Amino acid sequence: KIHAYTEGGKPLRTIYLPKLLKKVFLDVVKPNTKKNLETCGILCGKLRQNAFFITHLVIPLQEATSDTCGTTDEASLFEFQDKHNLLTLGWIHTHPTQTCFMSSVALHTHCSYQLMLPEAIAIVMAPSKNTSGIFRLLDPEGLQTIVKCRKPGLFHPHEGKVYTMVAQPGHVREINSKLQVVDLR
Ligand SMILES: [Zn+2]
Repeated sequence: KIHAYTEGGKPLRTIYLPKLLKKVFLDVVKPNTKKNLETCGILCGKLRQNAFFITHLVIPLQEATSDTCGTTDEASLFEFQDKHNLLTLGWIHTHPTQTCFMSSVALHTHCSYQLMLPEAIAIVMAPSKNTSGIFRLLDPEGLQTIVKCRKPGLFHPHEGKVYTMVAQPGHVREINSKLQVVDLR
């Protein structure tokens, strides 16, 4: 039915995302959005038959401003995932006031995830704008740009096109399946 490919011609296995996830993530983190604070989550799941299914939304121990968010204890994130045999399939964070786009920070974070898993996706929610997006870096050219990048500075620019929206429903298909939310905060 569906074969998705990167810019470099490598095949991408399908990721099945619960349609409820986006909505549910906004629900659980709504208090921070109120206080104009970003929140991040991890999309976790399993590989069955050359396709990935997102089964858990994990909210890690974190810190945030209206501009940023970041994990503060990846050790217990690891232990949880290791204990329950859960793959890191991507991640999600909010833009309480902003438009829907991948920031410099997000691109640097996601680059590493996508190198470790070419299908890895970054979801960004913009509640205030009532828009959301599912993104990934161009592969190989965007990954290359961010890998070589050594600019200090949280909101610095990059030159050239670096990321793109994931094509749905080819790479990511939103379905009608279960979801556990694990809040580690
Ligand atoms: Zn950079």
